[PDB]
Amino acid sequence: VVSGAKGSKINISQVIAVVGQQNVEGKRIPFGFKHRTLPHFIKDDYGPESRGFVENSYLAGLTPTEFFFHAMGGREGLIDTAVKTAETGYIQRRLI
Amino acid sequence: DDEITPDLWQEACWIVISSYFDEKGLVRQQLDSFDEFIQMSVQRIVEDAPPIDLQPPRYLLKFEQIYLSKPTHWDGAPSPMMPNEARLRNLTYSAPLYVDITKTVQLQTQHQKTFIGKIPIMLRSTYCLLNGLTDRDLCELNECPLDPGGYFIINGSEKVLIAQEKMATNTVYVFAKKDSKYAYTGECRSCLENSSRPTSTIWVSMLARQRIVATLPYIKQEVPIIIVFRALGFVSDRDILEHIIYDFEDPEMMEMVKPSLDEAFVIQEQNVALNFIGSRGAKPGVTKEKRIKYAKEVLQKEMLPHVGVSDFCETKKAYFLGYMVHRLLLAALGRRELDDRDHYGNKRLDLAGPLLAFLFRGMFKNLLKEVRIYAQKFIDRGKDFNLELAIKTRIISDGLKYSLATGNWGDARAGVSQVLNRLTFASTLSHLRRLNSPIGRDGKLAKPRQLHNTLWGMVCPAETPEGHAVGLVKNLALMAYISVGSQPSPILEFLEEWSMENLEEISPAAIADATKIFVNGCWVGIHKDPEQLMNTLRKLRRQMDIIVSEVSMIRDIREREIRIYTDAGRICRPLLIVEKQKLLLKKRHIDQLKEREYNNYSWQDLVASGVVEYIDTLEEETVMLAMTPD
Amino acid sequence: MIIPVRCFTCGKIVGNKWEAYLGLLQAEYTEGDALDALGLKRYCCRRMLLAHVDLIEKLLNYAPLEK
DNA sequence: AGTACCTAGCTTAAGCCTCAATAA
RNA sequence: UAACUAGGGAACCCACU
DNA sequence: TTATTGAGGCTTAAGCAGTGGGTTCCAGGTACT
Ligand SMILES: [Zn+2]
Repeated sequence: VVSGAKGSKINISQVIAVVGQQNVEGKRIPFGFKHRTLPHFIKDDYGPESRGFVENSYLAGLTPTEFFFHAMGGREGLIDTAVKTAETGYIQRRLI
Repeated sequence: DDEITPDLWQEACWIVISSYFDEKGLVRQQLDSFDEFIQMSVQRIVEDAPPIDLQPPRYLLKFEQIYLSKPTHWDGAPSPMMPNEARLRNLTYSAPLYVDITKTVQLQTQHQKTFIGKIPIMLRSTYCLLNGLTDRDLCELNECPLDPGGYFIINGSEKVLIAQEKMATNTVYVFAKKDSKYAYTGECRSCLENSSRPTSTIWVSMLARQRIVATLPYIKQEVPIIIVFRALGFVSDRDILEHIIYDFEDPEMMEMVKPSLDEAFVIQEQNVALNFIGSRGAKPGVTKEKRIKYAKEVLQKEMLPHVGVSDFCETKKAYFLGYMVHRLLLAALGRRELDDRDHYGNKRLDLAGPLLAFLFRGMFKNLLKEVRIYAQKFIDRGKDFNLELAIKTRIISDGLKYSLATGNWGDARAGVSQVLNRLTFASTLSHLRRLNSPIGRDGKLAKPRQLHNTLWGMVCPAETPEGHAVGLVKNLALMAYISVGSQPSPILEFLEEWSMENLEEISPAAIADATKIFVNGCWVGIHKDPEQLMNTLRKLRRQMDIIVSEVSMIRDIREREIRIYTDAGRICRPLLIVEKQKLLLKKRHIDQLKEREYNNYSWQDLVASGVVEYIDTLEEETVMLAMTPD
Repeated sequence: MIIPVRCFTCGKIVGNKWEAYLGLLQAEYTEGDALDALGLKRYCCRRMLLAHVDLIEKLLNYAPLEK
């Protein structure tokens, strides 16, 4: 990290201390079920672990709810990458 | 004392999972769907086709019984064809389809077991030649015992039907259209199952400004809902509003139904409403009675076929239309949340069975059409015609083979059938457990590509392509099962036996306090004690009674509804049953499952004990679920 | 499909030890004790036997095309 | 028989419709 | 008494950066 | 008073990053001898 070759301080913090809050479209994990993020929670649960705060590190290991919410965040990243390339190509061609 | 202690829990749960995979395997969805198709859907399509008639001497032909042989190859004597021989010789692994036709003119004759076409057989299904063979017998046929089957051999090429994901039928959904002329729109893709006409979608929308309007099938221009209600035979306002609003002590719904009644002030007679809704049809009527008869036919057939397609069912159809308007009003009032399109309880998976049944419906309609053509050509000369000459097995065999080979579905959509990936065994299993969303891949809408919450335990959250099909091509989770479909009839006789009053036998004043009951999306009546009814339905499902294990029974509690789902395409997974903070699974079940090959205790015995049950996505809404017994 | 003649990492002969490993396993040895009895001390040689899958016995279930 | 041959969603420019000053 | 080339299209699917 | 010529609201094309590999398909239908 301090050579600048690879990684960041955020990566070290995620590996060692805590992964953090998983987000979908800038908000926390939505109530995809009826007022629940998952059927393992009570209804109208607005706490950290219910709405996508991964309290474990990557070394400690994600709990299954945290695993699913992290999968949601990674899926959002992959979607953004694909639509980003597909949209920027046409802008490049029009500009040239 | 019989509880699994936490130090034994890992061993116990993995014995349960091992029993599940020993009983089931990994391709039950393909094999079960194709087996259901061959066993029931082919006969249902053949019998459901109308008795063809030509006229003068007038005769008619009827198809009564479907016979399927084992996969066979022929010029010479017919011989059984092993799938490896079909792989090597670039043949199609198919079985002959035989029907018996009656010809009544009157003189009645029996053309027993005439050949009408060849149906490709999915490997390791109940009608494949490898069904029930041992590992040694599979190796004698140069077949891999570890091969799961679940695919077709078409011209020597292994073809896998990718499961197609679609919006669930017969269910009312209310969405919001952004910056459209309609603020809130209702929607019901109505389809009478086991007949499966091209499905009819009705929209009950409300204009933005607040009049409620109905978009009808085979009518071009939008139709006010009160005109539709008066066209059903309810020329009043107490009748229509009793069908729509079940509670007269709520005046806000009365305010929101003010403008529809005000705009429908012109028409107060039934036949005037029929003329109004028939003047705007796809085929305009020449005269008034033609318009009235056309609109009557539209209301009887095209409008809500799943609640009823025959005559004398206008009261049930009016109740369901009023339910649609009531859902629209509750959405506008805000008392009901807007429906989620990406919720997997609102979606069905078209497996090999339903897709081949759609193909078989189209091709049997075609085969009947050239039977009409041949009989009409040979009846103009007054001569009798041979049925063997009239039957064209070419079109059905080659159409089914062509759609399984190229993947183009219908005589529409492509990529339904794909060449099975045989690079590694994991790729073979993954391709056999693949789910496809038919949303166009050039769209930038992230919502169908996003990993929704309701994919827990049903669809893998990690396995997806990273290209243009990200989030659209999905993969089935390991113990996730897709419901194969069943008849809703025994649940209906049990319900009418269990103090549930039908819709046609109640006053509309009793709707407000009771719980509406929907069976496969059809409102069948109301029940005044929903909690003991749901307990009884659960007890029947846990005991492997007349309710089969794949039937979904959902009780919405905040708004009084009980929905029972029996149709195919529902994705479900087994869950242990917890009662009074204790697992119903005890140490004796694990002990019996340990000697699984000795006492013949299996996964089915674990289901039949009321220990595990299959919960789909809609029922998972109402489930309070523990991750671990800890 | 069949046991490699040598360990990939170091080159110790392991092709003569698969049948002896199977004989020790059916003699109610643990896998670690069976590896220790065959003289496989380095873990590079140990996972040649520990992780091996004998596909050749499944291949022999099919009759040869000529005989 | 072999075969001749005769026939899902977006944004935006462009084209097309009804209502108001104004002279006849 | 070395006689010297390649071939179409339309759709779909998959993979890759 | 009244046509008359000017300016605000409706449909419909035209677009929509690249590189390989594989698969299927590009025609039956009666006459007639
Ligand atoms: Zn070594």
